[PDB]
Amino acid sequence: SASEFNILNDGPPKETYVVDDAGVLSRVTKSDLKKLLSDLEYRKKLRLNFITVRKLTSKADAFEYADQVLEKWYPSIEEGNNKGIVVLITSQKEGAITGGPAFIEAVGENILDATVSENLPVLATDEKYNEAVYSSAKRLVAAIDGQPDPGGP
Ligand SMILES: [Ca+2]
Repeated sequence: SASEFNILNDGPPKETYVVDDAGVLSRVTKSDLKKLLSDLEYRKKLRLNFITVRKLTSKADAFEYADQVLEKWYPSIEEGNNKGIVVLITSQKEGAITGGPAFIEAVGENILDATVSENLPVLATDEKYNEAVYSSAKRLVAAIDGQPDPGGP
């Protein structure tokens, strides 16, 4: 699809932290995500990007596309080690998270798994996409910072 291509082609969103290809997030929430994630990058040198896409036409699921994106945007470990990518497919209510080793170690599998099985699908199913993405960001940031887990919705 044009969406799947554009997301891969355009490269990582350096000034914004979010590629909202599905058009489901507001200007306010994208600004709030920029505030939260540019602060995480400043403090911890981890860059977390979020991508929304309405549906995947290649028969790839969300994790396969997230990994494809990580490898295309950051083609070496020097470039990808500290990077994380969260993908939300809005028609399917499915999310996935991947990233370089330093990012994955910082979050931990428990919170990676919890965010994709709780915040993302539950909130998107109720069409609360801004909350889905912002609550998932806050939860991943809390894990990276060793703060108490805010939990799922
Ligand atoms: Ca889309």
